[PDB]
Amino acid sequence: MEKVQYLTRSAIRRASTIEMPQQARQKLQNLFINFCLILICLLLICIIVMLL
Amino acid sequence: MEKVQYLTRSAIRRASTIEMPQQARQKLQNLFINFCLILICLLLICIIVMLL
Amino acid sequence: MEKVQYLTRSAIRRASTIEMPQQARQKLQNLFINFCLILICLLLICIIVMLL
Amino acid sequence: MEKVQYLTRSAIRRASTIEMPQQARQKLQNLFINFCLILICLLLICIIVMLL
Amino acid sequence: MEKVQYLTRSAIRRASTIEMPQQARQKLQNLFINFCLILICLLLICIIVMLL
Repeated sequence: MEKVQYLTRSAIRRASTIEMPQQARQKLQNLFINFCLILICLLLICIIVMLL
Repeated sequence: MEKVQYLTRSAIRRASTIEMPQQARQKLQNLFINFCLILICLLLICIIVMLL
Repeated sequence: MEKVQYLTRSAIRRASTIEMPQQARQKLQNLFINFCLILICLLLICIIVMLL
Repeated sequence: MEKVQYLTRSAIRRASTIEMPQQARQKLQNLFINFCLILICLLLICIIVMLL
Repeated sequence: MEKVQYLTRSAIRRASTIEMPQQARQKLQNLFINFCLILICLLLICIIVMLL
């Protein structure tokens, strides 16, 4: 191998300044974007409800 | 093989906490983003219509 | 081959419920996102113009 | 080769209806998205400044 | 090798007009998008607070 041990070791070395179960990081970025859009939705609606 | 059986098995094991036909997950993330933009569009327009 | 004929056939089979020249689908997703941002721009500006 | 000449030729053939230095296209899509978010930021702020 | 030296050299040559620690560029694009969504959130909320 060597190539894998070098890649995995490179990550663990540069990721020593993080505290997440990995899955959270990936799921967060994607799920967040989607959630954000939905959030902006309900938001604009609220503003309108106030204008009425 | 072995590499495939390991990858596919790894997914089915970590995806046991989900209930979607796969296609929905992928199509949702992409289609949603696009739909969100359109949604924010009509939204800002509505707000303006109220200000008039 | 076999691998290609299987992949291409898998798409044509699952894409039988679509009606686009392919290029439109790809260009739309990307171009749309970009266009959406621009759209939200001019939108917020319009709202402000009304508040003045 | 043959595979490369076919891929590169396929692009130049389908990209004959474009006028950009390539780098602009890529940098634009990414930089634009980022810029758009910033733009929407200052925008919402402006609206608020008017409400005050 | 040759292929690597050509790729890495091609980047350093086209990236001579930049001043970032690399990691910042990648982390910025992703983290920014996410941050932007959150930003637009608190923004719409502020506007509403003013309408009340």
